Amino acid sequence: VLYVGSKTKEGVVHGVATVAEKTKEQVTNVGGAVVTGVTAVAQKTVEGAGSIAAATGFVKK
Amino acid sequence: VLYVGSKTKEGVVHGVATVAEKTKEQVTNVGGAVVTGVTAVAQKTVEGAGSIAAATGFVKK
Amino acid sequence: VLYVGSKTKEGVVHGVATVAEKTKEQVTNVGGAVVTGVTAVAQKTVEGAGSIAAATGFVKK
Amino acid sequence: VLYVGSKTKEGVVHGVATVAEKTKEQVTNVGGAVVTGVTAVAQKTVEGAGSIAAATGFVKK
Amino acid sequence: VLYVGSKTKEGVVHGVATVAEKTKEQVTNVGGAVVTGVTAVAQKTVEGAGSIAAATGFVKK
Amino acid sequence: VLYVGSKTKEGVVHGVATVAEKTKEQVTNVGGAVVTGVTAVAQKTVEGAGSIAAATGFVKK
Ligand SMILES: Cc1cc2nc(/C=C/c3ccc(O)c(Br)c3)sc2cc1N(C)CCOCCF
Ligand SMILES: Cc1cc2nc(/C=C/c3ccc(O)c(Br)c3)sc2cc1N(C)CCOCCF
Repeated sequence: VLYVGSKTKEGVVHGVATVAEKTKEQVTNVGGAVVTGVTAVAQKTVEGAGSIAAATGFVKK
Repeated sequence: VLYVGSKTKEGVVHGVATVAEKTKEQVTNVGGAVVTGVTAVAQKTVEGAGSIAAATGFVKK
Repeated sequence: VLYVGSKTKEGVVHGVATVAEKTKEQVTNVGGAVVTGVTAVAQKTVEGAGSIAAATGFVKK
Repeated sequence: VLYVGSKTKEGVVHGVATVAEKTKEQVTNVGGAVVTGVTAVAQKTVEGAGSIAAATGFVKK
Repeated sequence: VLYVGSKTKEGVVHGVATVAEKTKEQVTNVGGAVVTGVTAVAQKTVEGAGSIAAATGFVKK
Repeated sequence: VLYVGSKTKEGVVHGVATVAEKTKEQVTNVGGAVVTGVTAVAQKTVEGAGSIAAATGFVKK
């Protein structure tokens, strides 16, 4: 019934330096799911599912 | 019934420096889902699902 | 019943520097979904689903 | 007496991403020399001295 | 009397990502030389002295 | 009398990622030389002295 927060950080990404030197990147997808190259991502979810890099193949019935 | 927040950060990305030197990038998708190259992303969701880089193959019935 | 927020940040991206030197980028999609190259994105959602880079293959019935 | 150069690079800076988040920067100089904050600099000198960030105090006689 | 160079690199800086989060930077110089914060610098010198970040106090006589 | 160089690199810096989180940096110089914070520097010198980060106190006579 009383929250007192100072300099609070929830779901934060800071101070990031990345270098990527690639000569050839290739992705070949046939019918499925592919998630590649996710960087510097942050989030906060209240009463819900929280996903960042989720690959689901498929949903058959 | 009483929140007192000072300098609060929820779902934040800051201070990011990225370099990408690629000679050839190629994506070939046939019927599925592909998510590539997601950087410096932030969000906040209240009573809902929160997804950033989600690839779902398909939904068959 | 009483919120007192000072310098609050929710779903924020700041201070970002990116360089991309590519010689050839190619995407070939046949019937599916492709999401490539998402950077410096931020949002906030209240009572709803929040998606940033979501590729869904298809919805069959 | 014969040079054949292809894709030659001399004194080159490329593909650089920098971020600087400072709250207070202060310089106080009394009688001398100060060089601060030099980034992404390139040069080429033929028959001459080549200096980038040189601070000389003074020259007395 | 015959040079054949292909994809030659002399004095080159590439693919660099830097982040600097400082709260307070302060320089106080009284009579001397100060060189601070030199990044991503490249050069080439032929028949000459080559200096990047040189601080000389002073030259008395 | 015959040089044949392919993909030659002399004095090169590449693929560098640095992060510096400092709360307080302070330099106090009285009469001398100070060189601080040199990163990602490259050079090539022919018939000459090559110095990167040189601090000389002073030259008295
Ligand atoms: C959207 C929202 C956001 C939100 N953020 C808060 C405090 C963060 C904090 C509080 C205290 C602290 O000390 C610190 Br640090 C941080 S309360 C709050 C309430 C709400 N709503 C109105 C919910 C309505 O639901 C919609 C129905 F579907
Ligand atoms: C400036 C210069 C630069 C230079 N760079 C060369 C080859 C690099 C290389 C050669 C062969 C290789 O296989 C490779 Br890898 C790399 S020759 C050359 C000659 C000269 N001059 C004209 C000298 C004139 O002097 C001025 C008098 F003060």
